[PDB]
Amino acid sequence: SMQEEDTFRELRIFLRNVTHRLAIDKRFRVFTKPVDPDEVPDYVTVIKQPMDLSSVISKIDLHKYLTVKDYLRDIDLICSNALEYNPDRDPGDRLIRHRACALRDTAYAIIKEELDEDFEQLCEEIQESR
Ligand SMILES: CNC(=O)[C@H](CCCCNC(C)=O)NC(C)=O
Ligand SMILES: [Cl-]
Repeated sequence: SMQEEDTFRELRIFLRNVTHRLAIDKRFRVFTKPVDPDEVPDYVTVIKQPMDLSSVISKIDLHKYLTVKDYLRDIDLICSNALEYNPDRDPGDRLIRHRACALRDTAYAIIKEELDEDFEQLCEEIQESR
């Protein structure tokens, strides 16, 4: 329906705004663009599902997220990819893990404070009904 389309449009607007807020945070700059396969030729071979905030924006715009849950699965990937690719005790790896996982945590915290659970519930019900 029209109303269902309106619902998904509001979802997109909400997700773009959350994503923008993460993207403008200085700590998160390394996650704003895909890893360049110049600097990092092994990345694309170790990490099977690369994810970054610019890809998140593309996916929003292509209508790939129909619920906040599906968006958070991609946010989770940003964290878990960093944990997996940068597991070492050295400070360079520790800083990327800290920042990737602070991204996760910040996205969760914004959503906990600002997403209405009945709005999420509606998105899930429309998605399921397809
Ligand atoms: C081939 N490896 C490199 O180029 C690495 C840098 C990779 C950092 C990993 N990025 C992410 C976003 O997880 N080297 C140096 C200098 O840290
Ligand atoms: Cl830095």
